[PDB]
Amino acid sequence: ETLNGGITDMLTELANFEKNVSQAIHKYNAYRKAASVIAKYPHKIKSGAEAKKLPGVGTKIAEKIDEFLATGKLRKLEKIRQDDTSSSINFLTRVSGIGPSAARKFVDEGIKTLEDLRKNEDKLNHHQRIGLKYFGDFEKRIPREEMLQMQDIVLNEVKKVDSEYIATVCGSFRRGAESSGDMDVLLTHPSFTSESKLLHQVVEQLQKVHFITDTLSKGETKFMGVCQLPSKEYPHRRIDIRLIPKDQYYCGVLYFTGSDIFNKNMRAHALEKGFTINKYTIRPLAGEPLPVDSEKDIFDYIQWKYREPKDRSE
DNA sequence: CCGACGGCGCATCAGC
DNA sequence: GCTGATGCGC
DNA sequence: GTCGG
Ligand code: NA
Ligand code: NA
Repeated sequence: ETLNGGITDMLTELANFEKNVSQAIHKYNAYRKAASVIAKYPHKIKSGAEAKKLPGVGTKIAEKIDEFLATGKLRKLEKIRQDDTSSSINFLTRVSGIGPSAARKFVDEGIKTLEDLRKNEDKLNHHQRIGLKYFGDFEKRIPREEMLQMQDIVLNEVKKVDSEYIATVCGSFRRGAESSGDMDVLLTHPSFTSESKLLHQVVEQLQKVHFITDTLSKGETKFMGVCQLPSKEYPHRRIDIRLIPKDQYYCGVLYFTGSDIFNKNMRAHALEKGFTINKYTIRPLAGEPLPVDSEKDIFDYIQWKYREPKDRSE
């Protein structure tokens, strides 16, 4: 972090302002991509020209790096931080359910703080009210030990509903991360295929044992909500539950396990072998989806040795 | 030069 | 009432 | 904002 952390922080902050204030999602991801490539660069950057050599770093970011290296700051960033309107809009987006559009509209009518939000509940939708309620909790990390306890409850209640369900907790947790941002559960059932109330019954049971406390959104295939471990008080946590057809399950498991870089790498290697891999299916290049009965079958199609989630960092 | 860049489920808005 | 668009999160 | 057709 001592290497280029000042630079990566700069780029991340620039990314947020492009997304939240300028509403320029592609510049946001552009800055994120540059922040990422620099964070992995194993040398202390001495000039913008040096950084320019990295994929994702272009002329403008090189110039910004040069300014930061010679001054220790960015004039535009300094001004942006001081701007009451831009900083308020940017801050409100930290509330789950409040995006750039809602944030801008709130600030336009003088609603700029959590306090302003708290006294204007009528102007918030259901999601936003929940995001406001658990503002602090949602920004907390989840230690692996708690994630394990959360997994214990999910797997137990799911099997209690129907022992033929298959549930897999994915995300960085499955790769063995020491902490998580949330819990992502992938769910399937032999009766659910692409050719032919499964989710509801699982959510219902998890609510019954007081694990799930709130609901952000819920349909026939995707639940997004809030959960909390029983106290022997634990912070409330974000949990998503996805119902996926059996024939698409393991492609989904692979995708949502990650990492993002590993997925990009696995898709690239797949393309050179004559296959295309998305989150749903794998198809020869696109023809019809190939039968997939496990994660390993995906690796075998692309002539890869089966990679354990632990080693899917890159 | 200039278009692509994560794609889609759900909630809610815009409009008929 | 509906269909389609938009916002949002991931 | 950067990349590449
Ligand atoms: Na570059
Ligand atoms: Na938000």
